[PDB]
Amino acid sequence: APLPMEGVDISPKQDEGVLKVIKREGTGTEMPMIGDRVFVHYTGWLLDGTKFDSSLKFSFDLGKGEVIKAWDIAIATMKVGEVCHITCKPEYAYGSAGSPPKIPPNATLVFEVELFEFKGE
Amino acid sequence: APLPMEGVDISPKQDEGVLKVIKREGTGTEMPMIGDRVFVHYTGWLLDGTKFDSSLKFSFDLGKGEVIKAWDIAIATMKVGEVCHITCKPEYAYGSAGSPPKIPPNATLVFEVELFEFKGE
Repeated sequence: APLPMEGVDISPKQDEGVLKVIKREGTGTEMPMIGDRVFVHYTGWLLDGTKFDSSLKFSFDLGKGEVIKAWDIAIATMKVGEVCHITCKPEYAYGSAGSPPKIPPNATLVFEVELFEFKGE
Repeated sequence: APLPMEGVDISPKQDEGVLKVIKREGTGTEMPMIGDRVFVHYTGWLLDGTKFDSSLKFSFDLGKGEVIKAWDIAIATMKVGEVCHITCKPEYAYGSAGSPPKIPPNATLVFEVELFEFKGE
């Protein structure tokens, strides 16, 4: 959703570990910095379409290693109000331990994240 | 606005806060991941040529906010053996406060970084 959009690889290593497709552009200008408390709503899918979780705010500290790796990397690239879809390889998410019983080991996952707000360190 | 020689904006906000120039291509086949422990050698200079600090190994876990933001951002993109030059905006560095007496308020900093290795974790 929607086809003209191609997953841009945002993994800092550029190993295609995190492909982002902006679903809805933010109309704002502000963006999160490492250390900020961010507020988002999300939904998580297994590649086969199984919805494993959903804030439907969820909040956390950006760039502290507090959330999934794919998350620390993606949210640092969203405008407030932006909705995006990120495709996460196992190692940027749950790895080989998975999350019983909802997420198997070595699961490539897909997240729809909407950035609502953030507040400075 | 940086001249081509200051390097490429690798700041996830694409706001030019972290301009990286690759001075020696890494030969390794692995790159660090968030949470891994990295060992580096660095030297930092204020824009005016002033050397304020130099590790001539420095060690920390990547992506946890244990070092200046520009370092979690830059190092996440390096190969082992790679030597780079980061150019960072106060806000990806020491901001308004600075670090008296050597680093003034709102100082744009330049670092030479060499990644020697990193541990799995």
